[PDB]
Amino acid sequence: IAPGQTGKIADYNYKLPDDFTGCVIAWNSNNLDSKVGGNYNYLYRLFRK
Amino acid sequence: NCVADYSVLYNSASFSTFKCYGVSPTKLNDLCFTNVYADSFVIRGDEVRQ
Repeated sequence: IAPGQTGKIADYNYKLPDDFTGCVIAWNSNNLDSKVGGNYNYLYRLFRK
Repeated sequence: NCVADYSVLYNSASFSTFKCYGVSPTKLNDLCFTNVYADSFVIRGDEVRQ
């Protein structure tokens, strides 16, 4: 997740402008979003034409 | 002396890293080379940076 960067998310799910003038803020969520046995409610897209 | 399909290797979701210098990882199908060499070896994870 950065301007000028590529990958399966950068190209398929979240592309940034190459002149982006902002901030990337992050924190872990192992005690909030994760669930026992796998929390299957977060979807991604690995293929696109 | 062959046809190199580099879209299959790039799109496959199995590689830990795919970082290209000199060339862009996406604009690789429209370029051609006199030869390409593949240097293959095993390292420790922490040695990737070197």
